[PDB]
Amino acid sequence: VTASIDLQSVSYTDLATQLNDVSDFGKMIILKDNGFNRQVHVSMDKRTKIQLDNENVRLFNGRDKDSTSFILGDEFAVLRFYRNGESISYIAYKEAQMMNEIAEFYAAPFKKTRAINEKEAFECIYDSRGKDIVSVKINIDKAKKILNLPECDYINDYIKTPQVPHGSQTRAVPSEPKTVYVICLRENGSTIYPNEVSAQMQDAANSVYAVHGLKRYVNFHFVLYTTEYSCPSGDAKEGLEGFTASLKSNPKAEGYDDQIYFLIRWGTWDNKILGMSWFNSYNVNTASDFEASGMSTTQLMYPGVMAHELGHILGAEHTDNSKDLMYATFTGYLSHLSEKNMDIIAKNLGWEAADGD
Amino acid sequence: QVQLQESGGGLVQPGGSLRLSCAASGFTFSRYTMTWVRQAPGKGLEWVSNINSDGGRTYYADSVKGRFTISRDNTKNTLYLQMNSLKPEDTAVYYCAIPKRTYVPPSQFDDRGQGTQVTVSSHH
Ligand SMILES: [Zn+2]
Repeated sequence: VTASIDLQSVSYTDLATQLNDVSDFGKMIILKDNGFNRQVHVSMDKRTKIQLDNENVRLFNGRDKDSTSFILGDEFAVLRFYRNGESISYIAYKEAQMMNEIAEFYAAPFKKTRAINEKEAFECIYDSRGKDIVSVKINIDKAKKILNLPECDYINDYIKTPQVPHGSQTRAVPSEPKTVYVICLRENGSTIYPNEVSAQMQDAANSVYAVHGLKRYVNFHFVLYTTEYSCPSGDAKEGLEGFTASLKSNPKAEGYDDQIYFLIRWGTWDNKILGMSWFNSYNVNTASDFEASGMSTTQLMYPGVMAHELGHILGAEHTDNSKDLMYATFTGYLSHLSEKNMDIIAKNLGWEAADGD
Repeated sequence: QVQLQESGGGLVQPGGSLRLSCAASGFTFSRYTMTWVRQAPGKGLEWVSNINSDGGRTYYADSVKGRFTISRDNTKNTLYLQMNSLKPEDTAVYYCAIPKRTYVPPSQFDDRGQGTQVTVSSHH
């Protein structure tokens, strides 16, 4: 009777049929694999909206400790969850040829290696009964062990500016959350795939909502357009300074100088910097002049980079806790653990301790 | 193997209409972006139109926009090209094809049908 997804054959149409049937009451879906059966209570994520170039994208949550979640666009679907400590993504595109493109893309780093356990890290999933690829499974923890690439990091990934003077606006919980747009611009000459950008956006918004019950204060609305801007060199600081300047000469962006902006690319910057941000540059009461802007990679192997940079924009410092999203080297963790950072972030979104969690 | 078979070609006078059909088998048609291309004698292969898996998105060469309509029936595994307001320069063999990628205009294809001839005469 209960709906299920067979991970040995999961396709775009499987994911779309199951997730489109999720009502406001939620729905139990069993994830099945060889000797694996996880019952997941799936709900629509109504906190976040996403428009990419070509599609509206909807998000879905489980309520489990292994944070099962889904992404559903018109063109693609993602299932992500943790299993035995490691994050696993199932990525399924609707058009067979773009699925073929995506599979080739993700298979390419493993071409050199002939690892005996390759399928643990990367596997093409074939249509149920030459078969076609209908999804790919990626375990980035096992992939990192196999590929053994040099680590990218965040050292010196922000620009700090003289601290704002204090100037009595604080209020209780608003009757509705404030809508904050996160306007993402695909860097000129960059190829971004929708599963990769959407995952970063989901992780970014969710890193904020997990703090001080902030969905009462903010609902993020992501929008992705193309920009003619590209960073003039590999310098990240220079790149951001030029990006912020490019927002001021975009006649389309007039009227939205009080929103949050990211320049996104697939790759990284010089010294293997993953992103860049203006530090403590967004406050709900004062946001202006495109100051809440930053840059972020979108590659699947670096989850949470845009969350990390959004943390900086909202005032979060690096921490010494290697389990924190805000650690200065890349950890793959996705949650704020610093109480000081949590208080700073929430205060910039209008929360005060009197309001509770 | 992939099999594609075009039909519906013929000779018309300028201003005429034709409807091309392409019967597909050997692959899961309903999952694939599909393409019409055409080739005039001694000329390069010219992209005509794309349609995505479910028919919700269509794309056209500038020279055929407003005159040609691509469509598909995923239950009958058939691709269509409705050709109105035909002109002499539409004369060519027309092929339905699986493009290697979804980007437009495609120039690289995985398989093609054997083709159907479309001729539009001229008298000026
Ligand atoms: Zn940082």
